[PDB]
Amino acid sequence: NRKVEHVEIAAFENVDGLSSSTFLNDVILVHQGFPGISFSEINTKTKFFRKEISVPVMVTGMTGGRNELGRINKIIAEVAEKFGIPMGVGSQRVAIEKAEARESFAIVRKVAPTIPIIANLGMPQLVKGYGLKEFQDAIQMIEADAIAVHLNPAQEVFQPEGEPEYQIYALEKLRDISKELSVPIIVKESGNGISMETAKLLYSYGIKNFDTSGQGGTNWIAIEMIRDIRRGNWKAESAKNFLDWGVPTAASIMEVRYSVPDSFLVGSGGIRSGLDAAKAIALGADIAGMALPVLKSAIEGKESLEQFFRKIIFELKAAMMLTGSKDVDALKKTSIVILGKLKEWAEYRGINLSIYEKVRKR
Amino acid sequence: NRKVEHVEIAAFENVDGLSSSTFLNDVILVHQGFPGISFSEINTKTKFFRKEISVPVMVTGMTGGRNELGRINKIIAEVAEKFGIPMGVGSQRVAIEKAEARESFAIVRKVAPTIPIIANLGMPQLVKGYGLKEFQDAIQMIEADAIAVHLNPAQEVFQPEGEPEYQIYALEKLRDISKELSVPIIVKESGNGISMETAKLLYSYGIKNFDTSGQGGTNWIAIEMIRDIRRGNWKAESAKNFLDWGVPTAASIMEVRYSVPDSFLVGSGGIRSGLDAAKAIALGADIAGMALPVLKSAIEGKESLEQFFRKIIFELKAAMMLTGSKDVDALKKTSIVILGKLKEWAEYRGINLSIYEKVRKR
Amino acid sequence: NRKVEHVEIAAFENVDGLSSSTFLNDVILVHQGFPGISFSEINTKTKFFRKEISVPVMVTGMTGGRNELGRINKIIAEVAEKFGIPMGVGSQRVAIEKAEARESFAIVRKVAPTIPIIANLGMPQLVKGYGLKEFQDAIQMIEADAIAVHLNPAQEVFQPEGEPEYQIYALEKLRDISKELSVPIIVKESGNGISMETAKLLYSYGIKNFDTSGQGGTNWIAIEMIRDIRRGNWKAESAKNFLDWGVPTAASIMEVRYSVPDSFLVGSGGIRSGLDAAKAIALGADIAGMALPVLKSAIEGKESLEQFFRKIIFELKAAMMLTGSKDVDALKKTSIVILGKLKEWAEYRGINLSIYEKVRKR
Amino acid sequence: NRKVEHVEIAAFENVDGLSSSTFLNDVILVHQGFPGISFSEINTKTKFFRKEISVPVMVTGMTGGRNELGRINKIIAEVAEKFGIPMGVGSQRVAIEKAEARESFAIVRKVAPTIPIIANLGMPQLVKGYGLKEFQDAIQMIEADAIAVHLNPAQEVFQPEGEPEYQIYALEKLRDISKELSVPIIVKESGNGISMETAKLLYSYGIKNFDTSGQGGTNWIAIEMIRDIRRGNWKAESAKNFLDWGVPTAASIMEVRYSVPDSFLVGSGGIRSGLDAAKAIALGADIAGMALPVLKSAIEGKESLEQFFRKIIFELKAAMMLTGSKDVDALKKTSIVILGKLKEWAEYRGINLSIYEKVRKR
Ligand SMILES: C=C(CCOP(=O)(O)OP(=O)(O)O)[C@@H](CO)[C@@]12Nc3cc(C)c(C)cc3N(C[C@H](O)[C@H](O)[C@H](O)COP(=O)(O)O)C1=NC(=O)NC2=O
Ligand SMILES: C=C(CCOP(=O)(O)OP(=O)(O)O)[C@@H](CO)[C@@]12Nc3cc(C)c(C)cc3N(C[C@H](O)[C@H](O)[C@H](O)COP(=O)(O)O)C1=NC(=O)NC2=O
Ligand SMILES: C=C(CCOP(=O)(O)OP(=O)(O)O)[C@@H](CO)[C@@]12Nc3cc(C)c(C)cc3N(C[C@H](O)[C@H](O)[C@H](O)COP(=O)(O)O)C1=NC(=O)NC2=O
Ligand SMILES: C=C(CCOP(=O)(O)OP(=O)(O)O)[C@@H](CO)[C@@]12Nc3cc(C)c(C)cc3N(C[C@H](O)[C@H](O)[C@H](O)COP(=O)(O)O)C1=NC(=O)NC2=O
Ligand SMILES: [Mg+2]
Ligand SMILES: [Mg+2]
Ligand SMILES: [Mg+2]
Ligand SMILES: [Mg+2]
Repeated sequence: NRKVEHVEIAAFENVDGLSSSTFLNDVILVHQGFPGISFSEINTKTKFFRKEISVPVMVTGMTGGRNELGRINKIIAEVAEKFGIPMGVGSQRVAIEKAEARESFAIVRKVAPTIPIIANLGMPQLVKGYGLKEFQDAIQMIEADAIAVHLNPAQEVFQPEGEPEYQIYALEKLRDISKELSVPIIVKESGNGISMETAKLLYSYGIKNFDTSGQGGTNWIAIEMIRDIRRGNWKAESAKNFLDWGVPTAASIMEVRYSVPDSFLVGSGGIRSGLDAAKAIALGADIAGMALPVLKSAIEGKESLEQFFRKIIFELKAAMMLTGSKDVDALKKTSIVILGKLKEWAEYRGINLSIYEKVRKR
Repeated sequence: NRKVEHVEIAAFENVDGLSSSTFLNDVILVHQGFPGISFSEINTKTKFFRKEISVPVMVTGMTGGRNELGRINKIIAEVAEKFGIPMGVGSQRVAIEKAEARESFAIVRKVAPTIPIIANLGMPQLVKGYGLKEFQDAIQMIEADAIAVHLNPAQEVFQPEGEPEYQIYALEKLRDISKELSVPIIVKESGNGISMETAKLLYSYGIKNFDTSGQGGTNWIAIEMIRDIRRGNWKAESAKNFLDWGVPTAASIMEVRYSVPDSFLVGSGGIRSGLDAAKAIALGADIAGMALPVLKSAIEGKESLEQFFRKIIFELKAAMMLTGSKDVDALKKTSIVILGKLKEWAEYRGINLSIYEKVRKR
Repeated sequence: NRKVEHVEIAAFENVDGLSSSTFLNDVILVHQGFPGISFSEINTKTKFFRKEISVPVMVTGMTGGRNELGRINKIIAEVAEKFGIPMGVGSQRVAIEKAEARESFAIVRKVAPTIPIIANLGMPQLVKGYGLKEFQDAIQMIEADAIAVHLNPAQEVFQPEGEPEYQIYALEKLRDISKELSVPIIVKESGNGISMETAKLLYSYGIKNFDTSGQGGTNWIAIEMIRDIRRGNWKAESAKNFLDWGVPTAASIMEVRYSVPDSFLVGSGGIRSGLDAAKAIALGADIAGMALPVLKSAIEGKESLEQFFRKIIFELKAAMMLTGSKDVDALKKTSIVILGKLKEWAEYRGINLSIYEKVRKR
Repeated sequence: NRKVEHVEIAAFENVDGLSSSTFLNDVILVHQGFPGISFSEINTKTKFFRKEISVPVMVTGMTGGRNELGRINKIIAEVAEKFGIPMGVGSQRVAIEKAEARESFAIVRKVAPTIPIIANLGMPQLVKGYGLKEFQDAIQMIEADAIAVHLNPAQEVFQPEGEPEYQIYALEKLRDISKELSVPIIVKESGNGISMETAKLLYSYGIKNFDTSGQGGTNWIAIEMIRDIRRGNWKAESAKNFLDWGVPTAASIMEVRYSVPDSFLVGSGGIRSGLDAAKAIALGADIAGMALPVLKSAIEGKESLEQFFRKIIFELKAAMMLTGSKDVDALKKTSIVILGKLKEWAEYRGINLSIYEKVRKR
């Protein structure tokens, strides 16, 4: 089973940042030796649609569809609830198809009654016949506060089974569906990043909420490579040539914030510390997303995951403290330096740095 | 025999990218998380002079002149025919001189009756007396659809036997010949690349078709170095100092497309994957060329070469799919980023990046 | 005891430049093959407030607070006096609180009657009740010629005990204090550097004297990381994520000189040779500071520390000789080159290099 | 004896390029696949003051002063005469002071009656009482066609014995002397390079002929470091800190040619192949100088040195052939690329690349 195999390869093989980069090493937060605040007044609260959350971080969707997967969703959800952190579940297709797969998603809401919970379906489902009703069912199954629709064409190109399909018709349908839905749609990538062209196209169809999921964290091309190697599939060697395919997370954050200045933006793909999260937010994200390190702690257990979030939160407040940022808003506006390849990326892409400074700050 | 030794050194020694670079690591194709197409509608067909080809890739000229060499030409040709891929043969000098060497070229047309076949003579033959008749004989011997005239002065400088000769008279003669020939001439390098000054000089004599053959692939200075080492020739240590001599393929593509915007352009030299080929094309080439990796697979056998092309084609379509490029024309216009040394090369050479963008996409 | 532990970790663990950089490798002094002077006329004297000092180098504050610490202060003070070099003592808070800790500071003046001596208290003390009287007591204890107020929020974030406090009220108080004090105030960092924003805020409260204490020297985040590891404190792994936090010394010198052109500036944090000292001054510092390498020599003994200063002074004169700088003033105006990351830092931070050149030369 | 030790350290210890760089890796000669010439027509002749020389390369001054040194001067001189190559002798101070040292210089003219021979005294001699008469004696001793006056302040700073003296009076005297001398003066560095400031100051005193001697070849600071280590002298560690002190040869060539456009320029310091020599000349030098590798071959024997010059000349013609440069003039004008640190050096130093292109081409 593909869902089990995915979790096992992500958690126990070497695919985190494999031959790829976030370009976050190119972003420096300027240290403020006179912060102007004290540690105890640092306020980490922010908005997440109609709800308030305790920390500008979310867990992005990963799993569900059978009981061992549901027990990972349970650990993640009950810890996220405790910490006031939003949580996306993984793809719900399996539970649209099979009633026994429902509980492994529903459990999330039982144990996390108050945080934002975000449903999940894949864009390809929209050209294979999914419509309003499947979306409402994904949403109602966990009383979702939003639904994420994922883009994973890279993964689909290199996986043994099948071929990606991304006709514009899917966007027409998406646009129709968003007018009848009572919760917002977020469009997220899954390891390879969102460019300006893709963010503007999505915007022209009514999409305002993005999750970057850039290269440099979980490498889904590497994951499929490993599944190909395991079955002696021919594609393995081709996947290896594409290991560094994608938009780096930090470049993707800049590209979505610049091309759609009023977007609500999750910066994710390789966020591994509260310092990475602070960088993502100062660059222009509204919140930082994480998947893989949450998975690996959850598999270790509830208390491991509690420790993990304590660490992320401390690191984030440390960066806020050391930049003079009393709250999330001030963090979005703090002083940064951009160097090296990220800077060359932006310049070639016509990202005028002065208008960038202005846009990331309002 | 030099032809045999050449093939043996290229195939079995360490001379592929030896101390050299294509600069293709400096070209990035911008990933499109919503491609807007489906994998099965990707069309790879393109024009090659008066014929249509199935994939925008060619095999560039390598060998011929005796029976063991002819059997390599046979394998390559019958596989290229099967895949709808054009094929250049190696230098036909030896078959102009000796009737017995003819069959080792002619076999290409016997087993490949439909694809473009490209004949081959060296530029120095033009100052050693070759004229119209030798060109017509090269062409007729394989019913060629075109003839390539090669520039290899770097190789000639370091080889033990003789000295390069490139007087302008050769171009006058080339110019005369091209008005009496019923097929087009392509001018190609052989490892060291074509600059703007050389492309403009060639153009001023009526040459419109170029094949970059840049540094970063097969290193012909290294091949000669090794021939020198083998014979204890003094020049070996001098060849070693020139290992990184030449214009990197990526820079050569930019230089030719910029200095001659209506050229028909083969991007070649170090093309090892369908992703290299995609980059070569997006940069400004009309098609990608390959020699060495085709040689090494052909030596292994028919089925090894068939598998090799399946892999190149898949990698190419993967890059087209992940950039939203439904056909070769879309690929020539797709978004890219250029960074690092390639970017510094272009700036010092006066290649205004904005006018470059415009020129590479019409 | 924290003071003892600090000295032992700084002196005997690996924390000097740990994962951090001064960016001084990006500063090059232009060699002058015809210096225009002779070695023996080189004059290293310069002003330090109302006194004249023999060398434009100071020892910045480190220790004090018990007898073994006082014996280190004594060695450093008596050598500094012999060389005509100013000396800052470490934080005097402990001697405000406990009369027995006083002698370990006062010994500095007994043994060094003429050189400038610089008192020390931490900025957080100002929001914890310290004011005029404690400042006058720190000064009188050693008949100080100045008092340094230190910023160490990074160190405080990562240390096991407590939390940093840097409300603006501290600056209000500092500003009132400075009007009743009879010696100047210097504000220094302690390993993480001073930015333009912090220098400007400090300036707007009447502070004119700065000591950069940039990253790339003693890494106080690493020191607290090590104290955390030793106690099995959870923060250790978070400290490790921040090892390269802060403004590099060279960038901090540029930022302070640019944002406050008339400041009196100590360039410190990783000054390890007379060449680093020459670099700091040519970049815009008025004098170079050192802490750690003086400590390590002092622990070895009086004669070890004498040899250390002889080496620093020789290296500084060598750099003056090789740039044609007859005095400290000529050195501040000598030709330099700025390359690589320091150059990209300055550009992103809006430090126009031409106005920089003008400002650092006046 | 210092002369013997210097030769032994340079020839047999690791001091060539030690921790230093020429920046010539940053200069690329553009390859021309159609050279437009043939190898046998390449002409390497050029002027050297009033004489003609066969190759635009010289041996810069090294040794003399006793019989074993004289025998090295004899091998180098007789080979240079055979090849049509100018030769500078090392410092003649010892032969001004002691009549027995004379023959070890004079032998150069006996064995090389036609090529330019360049006499040698140090700049500090001019403030130590040398004047016209000592200059005429240096010149007459070998019937010199020119005299080189060397700048070696870096070497003097770090050597155990003494101190450097470069008062302006030396230039006043030099300026007087050049008006009574019947041959030209060349001012050369010796490992640390010539800047714009130094070139302009020299020029204002009537100096028109320069030899860059930049960092990246023989490292005179390292040589003195090694002499210090051997005697347990304290300066050793200080010398180690200055190993990368100086203007890289490539940068010095650009600085002298830009700041003094009509100068006659020897580009030297780390020239190790005829490709380095071609780079030096294309950058703006009129000729390339070499010292160290000539010494090492001469110590091996007459036939070793003859083979060395054959290698250098072949490499130089190869680079001329591969750039379409039929003569030394065309080479000075051929297409280049400048990248990386050399490019950043030039930009910070105000060397406008477009006016540079113009100036190096006349
Ligand atoms: C398996 C998935 C469903 C689609 O595949 P399919 O089998 O076709 O599905 P159907 O047929 O059932 O429709 C993935 C999609 O890649 C997915 N599951 C899932 C598994 C694991 C185990 C980890 C680790 C990450 C994902 N991520 C990306 C994750 O949310 C992050 O954006 C990236 O990992 C980057 O963040 P870091 O670097 O890790 O911090 C998921 N993203 C999705 O939106 N939905 C998911 O379910
Ligand atoms: C022998 C040749 C020319 C004549 O030499 P000579 O003995 O004086 O001949 P005469 O005229 O005197 O009879 C070579 C090129 O030197 C040549 N054969 C030849 C063999 C091998 C075995 C490989 C490997 C590649 C060449 N290539 C370059 C190839 O087409 C590609 O451009 C480059 O290899 C770059 O692409 P990659 O990086 O590899 O993907 C050929 N190019 C040609 O134009 N002509 C040829 O016949
Ligand atoms: C560690 C300290 C104690 C802080 O106070 P606390 O523990 O809260 O105690 P209370 O306030 O409660 O009393 C610091 C204060 O930051 C400090 N002591 C002190 C000890 C050691 C042993 C070395 C090595 C460096 C400091 N430095 C930085 C030094 O002056 C240099 O700026 C930097 O080291 C950078 O320069 P290099 O790279 O090394 O050349 C000092 N700086 C201060 O201004 N005062 C000090 O006392
Ligand atoms: C010892 C010297 C004289 C001054 O010393 P001193 O004891 O004060 O003398 P007095 O007091 O008696 O006057 C040197 C100067 O370093 C010198 N001898 C000398 C020896 C050898 C053994 C090598 C190797 C190089 C020199 N070169 C540098 C050479 O010409 C090149 O510029 C550099 O080597 C750079 O080019 P590459 O990288 O090698 O290709 C010479 N330069 C001079 O102008 N004159 C010399 O005599
Ligand atoms: Mg799928
Ligand atoms: Mg040939
Ligand atoms: Mg404290
Ligand atoms: Mg001398």
